Amino acid sequence: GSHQEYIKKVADELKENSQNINDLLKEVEKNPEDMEYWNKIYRLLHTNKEIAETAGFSSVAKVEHTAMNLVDKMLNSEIKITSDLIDKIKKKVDMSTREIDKK
Repeated sequence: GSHQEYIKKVADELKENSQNINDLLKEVEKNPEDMEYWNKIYRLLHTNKEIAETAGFSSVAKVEHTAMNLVDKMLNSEIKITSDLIDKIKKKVDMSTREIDKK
């Protein structure tokens, strides 16, 4: 029905932005200090958090928020950018896409 179609449309938008994040992660891993990529990743996470909150994807929104907080610390030079930190970000992005699929 229309309610299922609405949720599918929202999920498609969230997935598209998550794929955009993953495309940027493939680049930034070859130059981790390149803040152009992290800024774009942050704004995509921020966009997805908003979409998810509006549509009732509460678990998605919480994971995006956790990932955003890490990227914000990186952008403000509050934490060192390491391979372990990038792995944590990838883990959260993967959990976000699993949560999208659950809806």
